Amino acid sequence: YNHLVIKYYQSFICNTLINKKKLEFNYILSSFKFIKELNNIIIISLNKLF
Amino acid sequence: NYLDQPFVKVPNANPNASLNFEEGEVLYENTRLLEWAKFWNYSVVVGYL
Amino acid sequence: LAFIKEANEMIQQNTGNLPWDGGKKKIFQGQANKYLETPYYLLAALSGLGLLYFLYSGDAKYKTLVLTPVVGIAAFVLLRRNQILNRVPTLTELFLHKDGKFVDAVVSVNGQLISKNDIPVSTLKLYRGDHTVKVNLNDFEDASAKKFLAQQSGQEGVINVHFSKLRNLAARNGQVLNLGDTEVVVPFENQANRIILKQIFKGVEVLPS
Amino acid sequence: ANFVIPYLKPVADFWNSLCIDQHQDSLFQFKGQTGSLGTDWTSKYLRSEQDVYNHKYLQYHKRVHEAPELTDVISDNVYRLTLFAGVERVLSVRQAQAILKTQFAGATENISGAFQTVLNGGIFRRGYFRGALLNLLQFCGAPYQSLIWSRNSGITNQVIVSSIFEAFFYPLDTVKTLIYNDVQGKYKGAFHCASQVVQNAGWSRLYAGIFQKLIFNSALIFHLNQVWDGSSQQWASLALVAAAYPLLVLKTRFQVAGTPLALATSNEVLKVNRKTLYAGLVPYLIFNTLFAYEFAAWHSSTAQERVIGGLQNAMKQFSSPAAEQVWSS
Amino acid sequence: MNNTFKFLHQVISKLTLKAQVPNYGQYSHSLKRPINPKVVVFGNSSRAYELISSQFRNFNHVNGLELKGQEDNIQANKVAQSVLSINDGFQDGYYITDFPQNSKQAERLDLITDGVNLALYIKDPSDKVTVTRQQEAIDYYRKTGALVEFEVDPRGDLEEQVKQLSNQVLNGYKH
Amino acid sequence: SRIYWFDFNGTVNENLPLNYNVLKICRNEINKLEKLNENNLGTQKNPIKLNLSFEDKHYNTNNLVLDLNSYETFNSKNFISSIFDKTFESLNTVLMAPIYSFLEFKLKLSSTKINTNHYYVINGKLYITYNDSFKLFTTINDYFNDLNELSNTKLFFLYRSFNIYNIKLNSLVDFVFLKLILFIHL
Amino acid sequence: VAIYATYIALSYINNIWKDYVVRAQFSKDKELLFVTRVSPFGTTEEEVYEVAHLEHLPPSVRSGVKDLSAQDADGLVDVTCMSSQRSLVFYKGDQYWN
Amino acid sequence: FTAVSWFSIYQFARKGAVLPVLREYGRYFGTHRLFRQYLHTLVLPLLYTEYALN
Amino acid sequence: SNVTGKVALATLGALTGYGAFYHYNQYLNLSARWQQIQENI
Amino acid sequence: NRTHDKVISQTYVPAIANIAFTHLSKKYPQAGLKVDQLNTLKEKTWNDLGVNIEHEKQEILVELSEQIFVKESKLRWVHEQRQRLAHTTYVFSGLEFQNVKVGFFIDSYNFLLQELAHRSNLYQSKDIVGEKSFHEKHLEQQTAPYSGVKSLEEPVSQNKSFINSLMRAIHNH
Amino acid sequence: SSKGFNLANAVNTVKSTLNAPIKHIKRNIEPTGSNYS
Ligand SMILES: CCCCCCCCCCCCCCCCCC(=O)OC[C@H](COP(=O)([O-])OCC(O)COP(=O)([O-])OC[C@@H](COC(=O)CCCCCCCCCCCCCCCCC)OC(=O)CCCCCCCCCCCCCCCCC)OC(=O)CCCCCCCCCCCCCCCCC
Ligand SMILES: CCCCCCCCCCCCCCCCCC(=O)OC[C@H](COP(=O)([O-])OCC(O)COP(=O)([O-])OC[C@@H](COC(=O)CCCCCCCCCCCCCCCCC)OC(=O)CCCCCCCCCCCCCCCCC)OC(=O)CCCCCCCCCCCCCCCCC
Ligand SMILES: CCCCCCCCCCCCCCCCCC(=O)OC[C@H](COP(=O)([O-])OCC(O)COP(=O)([O-])OC[C@@H](COC(=O)CCCCCCCCCCCCCCCCC)OC(=O)CCCCCCCCCCCCCCCCC)OC(=O)CCCCCCCCCCCCCCCCC
Ligand SMILES: CCCCCCCCCCCCCCCCCC(=O)OC[C@H](COP(=O)([O-])OCC(O)COP(=O)([O-])OC[C@@H](COC(=O)CCCCCCCCCCCCCCCCC)OC(=O)CCCCCCCCCCCCCCCCC)OC(=O)CCCCCCCCCCCCCCCCC
Ligand SMILES: CCCCCCCCCCCCCCCCCC(=O)OC[C@H](COP(=O)([O-])OCC(O)COP(=O)([O-])OC[C@@H](COC(=O)CCCCCCCCCCCCCCCCC)OC(=O)CCCCCCCCCCCCCCCCC)OC(=O)CCCCCCCCCCCCCCCCC
Ligand SMILES: CCCCCCCCCCCCCCCCCC(=O)OC[C@H](COP(=O)([O-])OCC(O)COP(=O)([O-])OC[C@@H](COC(=O)CCCCCCCCCCCCCCCCC)OC(=O)CCCCCCCCCCCCCCCCC)OC(=O)CCCCCCCCCCCCCCCCC
Repeated sequence: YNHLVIKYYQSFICNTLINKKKLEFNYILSSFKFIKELNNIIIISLNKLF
Repeated sequence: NYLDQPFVKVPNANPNASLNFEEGEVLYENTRLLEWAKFWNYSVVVGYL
Repeated sequence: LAFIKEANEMIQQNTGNLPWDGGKKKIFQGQANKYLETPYYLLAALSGLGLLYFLYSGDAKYKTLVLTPVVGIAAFVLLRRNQILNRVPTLTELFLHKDGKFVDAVVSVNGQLISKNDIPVSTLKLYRGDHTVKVNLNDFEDASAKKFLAQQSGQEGVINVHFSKLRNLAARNGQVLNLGDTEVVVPFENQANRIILKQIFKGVEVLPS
Repeated sequence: ANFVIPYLKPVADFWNSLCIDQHQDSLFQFKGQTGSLGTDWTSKYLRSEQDVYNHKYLQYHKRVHEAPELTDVISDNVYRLTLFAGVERVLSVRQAQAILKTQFAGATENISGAFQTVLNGGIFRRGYFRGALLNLLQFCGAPYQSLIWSRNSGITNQVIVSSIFEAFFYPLDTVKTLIYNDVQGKYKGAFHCASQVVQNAGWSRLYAGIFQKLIFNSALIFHLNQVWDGSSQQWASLALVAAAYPLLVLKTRFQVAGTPLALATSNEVLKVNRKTLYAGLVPYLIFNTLFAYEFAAWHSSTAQERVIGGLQNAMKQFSSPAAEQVWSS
Repeated sequence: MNNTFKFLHQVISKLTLKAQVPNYGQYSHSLKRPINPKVVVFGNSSRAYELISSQFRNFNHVNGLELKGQEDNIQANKVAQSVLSINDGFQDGYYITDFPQNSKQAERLDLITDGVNLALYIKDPSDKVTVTRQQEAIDYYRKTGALVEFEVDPRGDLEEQVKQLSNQVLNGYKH
Repeated sequence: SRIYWFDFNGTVNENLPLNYNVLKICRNEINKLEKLNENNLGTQKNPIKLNLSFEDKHYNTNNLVLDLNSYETFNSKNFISSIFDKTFESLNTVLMAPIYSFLEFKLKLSSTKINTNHYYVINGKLYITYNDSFKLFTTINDYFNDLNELSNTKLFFLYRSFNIYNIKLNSLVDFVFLKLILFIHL
Repeated sequence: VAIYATYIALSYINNIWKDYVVRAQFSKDKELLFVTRVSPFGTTEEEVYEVAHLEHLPPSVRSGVKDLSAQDADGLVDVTCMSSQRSLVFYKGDQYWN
Repeated sequence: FTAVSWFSIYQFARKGAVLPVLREYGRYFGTHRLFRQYLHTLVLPLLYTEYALN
Repeated sequence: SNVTGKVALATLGALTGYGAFYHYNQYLNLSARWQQIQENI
Repeated sequence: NRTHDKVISQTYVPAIANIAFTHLSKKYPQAGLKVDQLNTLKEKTWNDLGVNIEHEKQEILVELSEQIFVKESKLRWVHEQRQRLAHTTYVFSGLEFQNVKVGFFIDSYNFLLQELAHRSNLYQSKDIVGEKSFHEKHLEQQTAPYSGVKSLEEPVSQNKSFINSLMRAIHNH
Repeated sequence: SSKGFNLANAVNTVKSTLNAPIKHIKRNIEPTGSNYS
């Protein structure tokens, strides 16, 4: 969450500076889906096991 | 048993509360002694080996 | 004599006592921090490929089975951290106009120079402490990302995140300056004219010339 | 036996290979006979005793009558590149010290000062061995391609080929000189230095001093041929290369100029104090005399005759001093 | 911070400091002197003048008494311009006298020149004008920690006083 | 040309040693009083009058336009065509270097150090020629000590001009140790 | 033989180097003296002494005074801790003294 | 021996030290003590070698 | 890193071209030698 | 329970505590943060005092850097303050002091200040001149000039001889 | 082109090297306050 917030803040600053008006979501969510899925499945497996 | 002396108490393991161990100012300093000691010790170890 | 001239120039630059360089006077000189990311990406890719090959073959050791995932995870984390650190807008140079009411800046973003002009001194403000950054979740077009951010923040669609949690990778090597509507990072290791710099950061306008 | 000896055995084997005659050990490792006399241990030792000179002769013949091998050339010049790599860096620093900042960084304008400047960075990439890999690459380049294309050739042809290859590979020499004289770690590597040079100045900036490097290379080749031949005029050729050394000094200064690493520019380098033209001449001559390039492919007929005569003189030792002169053999 | 980790932290810090300042353990003495020494001298006795002359042979004098009357900003700017240059002789050390006269001027000069390398005060009992003129500057330098006091007895030994003053100023030099 | 007397209308404080700029001005005026001839100026009763301002006495010089960390730009001078002149001049210099050394050696034979005079008495104080100005001379040992100090400064200038803010590794070590201690506290 | 020879050599080298003082610092009240000395491998080792205990004693033999290193301007001063029966050796050179 | 003596004499003369052997200046040609010391160092050992061998 | 990429590409191209020239010359020499050997056999 | 280890200098601890307590009281007037209560406040955690030190950590660091003057540092005051600010912010960006005591924060800041001062002094006493190193002695000896032979330089007719001129040029160059 | 080797400096360094251990030898062989009767 902290990494995503920092990336969003940096993208917003850059877009305001360059007058782009579009956020670089491709960079903001670099591996968010992968990390979230890995953590969720790991936690679910641990809960089922123990 | 040997610490339990009959007539005199053995010194306390901890320093007296009166003493303050806050650092003050440096009186003497010869740091190159460390380097000389390292050199001599390593040389003697190598020669002995 | 050549070394004397170079030393005098170095002293002048360090003290930040440069003269008026034409229409504008340079009053700040800073540099950004560069971190290694390609070596870490290569190491992570190598670790992943090696783990896949070991799983496919079956001739690996328990030692390497333990080590390779750890090395890959460390490389991935370092890559992410270095990318975030590199892509930090860092103020590189700042110039003041003759009238003393206008400021121009050049900033570095991952080694890319971006020039901003027409910045009134009245809008400059240096954040002594940790400010608050506002994040609009409605802008996000990913339902999963929006839900995750909302759950983590525990707030409405517009969430305010204190900069204390972000200074670790956002402005750990500098302070935060407000260049009008945008915000930039001012490194501590820089050469600048302190007298003018303090006034402009506080927002006061210096006298002409 | 299962955790130490397996890892320690290779070290002992390498030590024994270095400190023992590999050919003699291989000969002794085979015991017995198949039907031919002379396979006993006594006979093998007698053969192995002369095998040292026989193998030296065979290797020399291979280096002359067969295509040159990079591994063989590097083995011949191992000391100049393996152990004393930093000698080149300190010599370059001494040569270019006239327009460097070293005198303001706890160093003197002498060979000792250059050595201290080089060693203040340690022994590794920022110290004594800084640029050692660049030196190895440069040696594997023009000096080796020239041998390949001029094996068994005269002095003029060798000089022409070496000049052509040095012109072809010159930018590497400039990058190596800049890395050697980079005492503050300004450049992060050869590629970084080349990129900075190209971005600041044009591509021609990498070819500074080529025409003064080529002439000194010709003089050095002449001196190398003279010393290989062993003629008395080797000292005259040594004096000639000593006189041409200021060309090398000017080449180094031109390479090191026009950059933050130097206090002067290209124009100012030419009008430098003339009392420091022969900077490090004696150190350079001593180093070259001690570790002269052993390019056997370029050895002339007289050099080959000298080598073979020395080998034969050493080989003559295998006769009995008190052999009786008998009427019937 | 912690007794058990103090030794390890000290060793690691000593190893790492070499990266910032290579061979610091071998060039520590020389590093005691700054690149552009700027000294502010308080004291107007004859013995004080003799000690100053003996100690600052290779330095350049800056008479700030001539700047009296002008505003603090202008005086500080002029002093900084005077003491932020190196002459052809390669004398990078400057010592100022009769300046600053107040905390405002002292702070202005420090801000302009990134601070004065040394503030040497020679308390001579036979002097009665230094305290009346530059007490505020002395207090400011005492607060900022750049003040070095070297009491001098007029009936003392000149050689010993010079040696002690040289040692004290060498120790008190700041980058 | 040893004894000369200067008078400042209260513009120079003689209670302390004269500044480098003041000595340079005095030398630049003596090198005129000598070469251009003399109206008998420079005696106690007929001294050389000077009114020195703060800028003259303190300010060093001007023309501080040197660009630090810069590379000479090529491809504008047509290096391909102009390298011939540089090569020819280098060859000429190499050829003449032995000749120049021989000429300098001959000059040393025919010249002596005592031939030139470098001592001047100003206001009853002895000074010796220094680069482009004067330097107070009191004792031979003092002069040698001053030369040694100047050499030390020139030699260790770069070492003393180190980067104060290059503390990344130290900060990392301190952070790691304090984080371990924080874990212990938690 | 190998084990005990190595142990004896290292221990006696440490004992020989123990006497010499690397660093000395007073406490805030100047009541204690923290002394850094040489370790077996040449690192720093900390010890504490009392200034009252510290004392410079004359030699037992009165004809051996002339043989003391202190006779030389750049000699060594032997300070004895009367409580711990230890010896502290300091260079006479003023360069090492505050 | 001659090389070592010449090297030592040259170094000590460079540092300003000259051994007080032989007159400072010659009686007839006024040759300097350093030059005469060099000449003696060069010649005397050769004569001693010849005499010893003979 | 455009300048660095261009420099690396130029170095690679120069080395590769020299290698191509050397291999072409060696191929010509070897072909001539092989033809001579075949004729002699 | 008490070892013979020299304790870190406590000279600046009262000033650090005073500055931090003043800044924190500017936001929590009822927190009762006073210098006189340092001995007892250092034993409590920030949660017990209802103070979120994480938000105010940066302001505390800036105020400490701007206010405290350290005379034991080898750097001038401006450079010392800038370096201290950078070092402290870098170190504390990754440290969470909310769940620990105030004494831990104060001691950490004091330790950072003392380590910075020691590094400025090069881990050597500021009041001890010290002995020059081998490199320093060698460089001074080499920089020492050569006196030469004054007899040859003496103005005399005998010195005009060719041999004497050669000796002078060889030994007084 | 600063000068390098000087025999007088070498001799001075040799003398310093030979005189360095004199103080330590004297301290080691000197008497102490103890009188082990
Ligand atoms: C430095 C060596 C330390 C060894 C400690 C030994 C402890 C002995 C305890 C004695 C009490 C009785 C115990 C029961 C009987 C033990 C018999 C015995 O000795 O059997 C050992 C057993 C015998 O092997 P083998 O029968 O010949 O089989 C040959 C196969 O190739 C083997 O391949 P395999 O796939 O069949 O491997 C089976 C694997 C299966 O593992 C197991 O035995 C069961 C699982 C145990 C958990 C850890 C597994 C290893 C994962 C990597 C390390 C993780 C860190 C934590 C380690 C904790 C300690 C094990 O067993 C091991 O090898 C376990 C030890 C491996 C450790 C490797 C890393 C060395 C440093 C370890 C300490 C690091 C600091 C920790 C600080 C505290 C942290 C809390 O394995 C060993 O040989 C172990 C020693 C290997 C030394 C050489 C390693 C390669 C060269 C150096 C590489 C350095 C760079 C890379 C590594 C860097 C550091 C990470
Ligand atoms: C004045 C003199 C003293 C007077 C007083 C004496 C009082 C009586 C003391 C009696 C002490 C025990 C004596 C045992 C004799 C040997 C017995 C035997 O056959 O066991 C080997 C036996 C090997 O037999 P194998 O499996 O048929 O292999 C045949 C191969 O040819 C060979 O195996 P490989 O080729 O597969 O592996 C080669 C090599 C691989 O080598 C390595 O692993 C590399 C190096 C490892 C680290 C060495 C550190 C050395 C620095 C000093 C260490 C101080 C002690 C540390 C204690 C740690 C544990 C608490 O493995 C070894 O040979 C063993 C590793 C060395 C272990 C030494 C450290 C542990 C000592 C544990 C007993 C003492 C307890 C604490 C006492 C108090 C200490 C303050 O070991 C095993 O059972 C398998 C290995 C894993 C368990 C090892 C158990 C301990 C072995 C000790 C070796 C001898 C040294 C003992 C003293 C150490 C210094 C205090
Ligand atoms: C020993 C057993 C094996 C023997 C094998 C036989 C020996 C010969 C083998 C030769 C072949 C080897 C395999 C291929 C290697 C390929 C290397 C390569 O490509 O690198 C390129 C090289 C790499 O780039 P870089 O890394 O950025 O630069 C090098 C650095 O400066 C760094 O250079 P440095 O000098 O500063 O390095 C200092 C040195 C400090 O360390 C030392 O020197 C220690 C020495 C200790 C004493 C020696 C004891 C004996 C050896 C012990 C070895 C133990 C094992 C070592 C294992 C190492 C790890 C593998 O080490 C380092 O710190 C290196 C930095 C690490 C990153 C780069 C190197 C990675 C490691 C590669 C090692 C390979 C070595 C193989 C041969 C064996 C060498 C021993 O780049 C260049 O050369 C660029 C040149 C650009 C020139 C300017 C171009 C301008 C434009 C031209 C235009 C042209 C057209 C014009 C047309 C005009 C009109 C017609
Ligand atoms: C065993 C002890 C030694 C061990 C060493 C370590 C070895 C370790 C292993 C290897 C690795 C290390 C490699 C070396 C590292 C550096 C070593 C070092 O520090 O040395 C530098 C060191 C000096 O460095 P420095 O202190 O920095 O220099 C001071 C200044 O900076 C000035 O320096 P600069 O660079 O600026 O130079 C400017 C130049 C300025 O001067 C000039 O350039 C003058 C120019 C005058 C021009 C006049 C022109 C007149 C007109 C033309 C007339 C002629 C032509 C006419 C033609 C007509 C027809 C065409 O200065 C000089 O000329 C004087 C330089 C020093 C001369 C040293 C002479 C040594 C003699 C030794 C005794 C005699 C030989 C014994 C042989 C037998 C032994 C058993 O050298 C020495 O003091 C001696 C070193 C050892 C000497 C070895 C013997 C020589 C071997 C090669 C030559 C053999 C003779 C060839 C000719 C005769 C054949 C029969
Ligand atoms: C076999 C030949 C071997 C030759 C070896 C090479 C060395 C010797 C020859 C060298 C020649 C070229 C040298 C370079 C020349 C450069 C130009 C220059 O200015 O000259 C440099 C320099 C003179 O320049 P300067 O600046 O005027 O310096 C004047 C200083 O007074 C000079 O002060 P100083 O610092 O030189 O010291 C005084 C001088 C010591 O000089 C003395 O005053 C000692 C006199 C001892 C007299 C002992 C009784 C003699 C009884 C009569 C013997 C008749 C001949 C018997 C022959 C037997 C068969 C061989 O030296 C010493 O005291 C130190 C050395 C210890 C004594 C070892 C002398 C060995 C001589 C071996 C060669 C003898 C050749 C004899 C030829 C025939 C003479 C008739 O020349 C020398 O240093 C060489 C002197 C050679 C001996 C001169 C003897 C003069 C007295 C003769 C008395 C009997 C005849 C009287 C006739 C009266 C009119 C009818
Ligand atoms: C008989 C026939 C002979 C025929 C041949 C003759 C040839 C004659 C040639 C002409 C010689 C002229 C004489 C003067 C020459 C001076 C040298 C010269 O010219 O150079 C200029 C220059 C002068 O220096 P400077 O700083 O400018 O000024 C000097 C000061 O003015 C000086 O002032 P300072 O204060 O600095 O004084 C320095 C020194 C002055 O003293 C000396 O330097 C004189 C030394 C004399 C003896 C030397 C013997 C060894 C000589 C070398 C042997 C090998 C030669 C091989 C030659 C090539 C063969 C092919 O002072 C001392 O004495 C210091 C005290 C310690 C002295 C040594 C103590 C020995 C104790 C032994 C007993 C130990 C205890 C045993 C019992 C206990 C149980 C074991 O010297 C150099 O720069 C020398 C550079 C040498 C570089 C060599 C190569 C280094 C390579 C490093 C590679 C690293 C690789 C690392 C890899 C790591 C991988 C992990």
